[PDB]
Amino acid sequence: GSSGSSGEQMEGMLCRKQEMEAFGKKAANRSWQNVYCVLRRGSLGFYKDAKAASAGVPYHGEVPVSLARAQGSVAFDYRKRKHVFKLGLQDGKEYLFQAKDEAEMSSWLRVVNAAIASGPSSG
Repeated sequence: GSSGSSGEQMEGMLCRKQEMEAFGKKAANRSWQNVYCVLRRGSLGFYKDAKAASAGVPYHGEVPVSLARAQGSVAFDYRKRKHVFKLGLQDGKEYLFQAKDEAEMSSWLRVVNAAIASGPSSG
């Protein structure tokens, strides 16, 4: 994106692996786990699955990470997984997600980007 962007929502099963919890800060979990990514209002939420997404049940109670000034790029390095993109927040939070294919992935980015630009609009 760049400017404008009405609102691009996206939610699906992704493998979120919290690597960095902050600038030059190594996360804790750092364990590959199936976390349902739920983008909305310009916020990326994490849930167990679509069953917890429709039930508004948070994976572990983690809130949605604001994509305000966040970066979203492909994971050009991961020599094992496919269709994976690295998401670097502004708070120094870096997460690793694995799409189902080049589509889901590319799309995400297109979405995550449509969210970043737009921003976490509130009222």
